[PDB]
Amino acid sequence: PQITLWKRPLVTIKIGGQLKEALLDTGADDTVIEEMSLPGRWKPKMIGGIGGFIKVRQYDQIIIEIAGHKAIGTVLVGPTPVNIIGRDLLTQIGATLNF
Amino acid sequence: PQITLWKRPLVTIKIGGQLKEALLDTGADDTVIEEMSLPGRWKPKMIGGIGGFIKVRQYDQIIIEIAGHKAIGTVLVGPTPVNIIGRDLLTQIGATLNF
Ligand SMILES: CCCC[C@H](NC(=O)[C@H](C)NC(=O)[C@H](CCC(=O)O)NC(=O)[C@H](Cc1ccccc1)NC[C@H](CC(C)C)NC(=O)[C@@H](NC(=O)[C@@H](N)CCCNC(N)=[NH2+])C(C)C)C(N)=O
Repeated sequence: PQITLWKRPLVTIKIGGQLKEALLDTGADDTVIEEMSLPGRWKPKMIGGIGGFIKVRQYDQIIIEIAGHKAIGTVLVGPTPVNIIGRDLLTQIGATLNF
Repeated sequence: PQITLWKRPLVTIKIGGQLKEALLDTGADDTVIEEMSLPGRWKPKMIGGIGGFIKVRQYDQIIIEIAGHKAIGTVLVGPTPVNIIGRDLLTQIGATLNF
């Protein structure tokens, strides 16, 4: 589909057996999801943005369905203000920027 | 053009007559440029992102060329990690997300 940018590009995603609303972010290298009790192994990581860094838990090989599109990859979990789908998963669903 | 996301969606912009590199950020409401001298009056403003809030100088109706495309609108100038083009100007040049 095509998503205009008048409003924030939000879509429904499915992760860890839960449905959430996430922002498609071309300016994000990684995918960061709100605090979740995901099962399995993880490793500590620090991700940064506009006002600084936040501590997150890195889970590899996480299956996420983005707007009906399945993808598998690394998902960072932590105190993010919003669920962010980064380029790491956007590339997997074949998302492009067009103008 | 059509921009895939295997690499950061960076483009060349022209602001204040100076060329700079900026990231097309669909996850940014506003356009934030690194500290620079810009012709025009401004008012203090504060924006937030991952990590927190930062103080920026808000310049209104700023002429800016993004990858050969022209936009005229609000440009926030402050200590951002990288120059980012938000939805405010992305919509002006007709950018959409497609998958
Ligand atoms: C005058 C303005 C008034 C309006 C003002 N608006 C805002 O504050 C709104 C909500 N902010 C935003 O939309 C900001 C961008 C700034 C802006 O647009 O102003 N967006 C953002 O900050 C979005 C995430 C987000 C979206 C919505 C809400 C909260 C957060 N992230 C943008 C950001 C771009 C990056 C190049 C700087 N990406 C990231 O932060 C991602 N990080 C990464 O991709 C890292 N790997 C990058 C390298 C890290 N290293 C380093 N920094 N040294 C992260 C999501 C994993 C307000 N105060 O409400």
